[PDB]
Amino acid sequence: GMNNNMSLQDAEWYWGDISREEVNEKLRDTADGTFLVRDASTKMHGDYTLTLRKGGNNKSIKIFHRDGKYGFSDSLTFNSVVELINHYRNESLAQYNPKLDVKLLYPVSKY
Repeated sequence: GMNNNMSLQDAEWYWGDISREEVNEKLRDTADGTFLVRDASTKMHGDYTLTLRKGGNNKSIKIFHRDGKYGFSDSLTFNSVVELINHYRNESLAQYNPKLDVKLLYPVSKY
């Protein structure tokens, strides 16, 4: 069973550029529970940062562009453009808690 696993383009929204068309429009059309990494400009707000709605409000776990850095906003500087997008925590019930959880079921596929 020779299975050659090229493990990127895994996340459903993944252009490199999804802003307003999902951040504002799927906030209104699917309500709450929707994973989407948002391409804002550098002097504006979160420049390709992780955004989702989770029981009403916005649970944004990465902050700003900063290379693309996995874990939390402290002293690391850099990591990836797949660990930040979807790896155990960034597209799962395991984002907050896998047994308790809230709302996270509608990732916006190529939009």
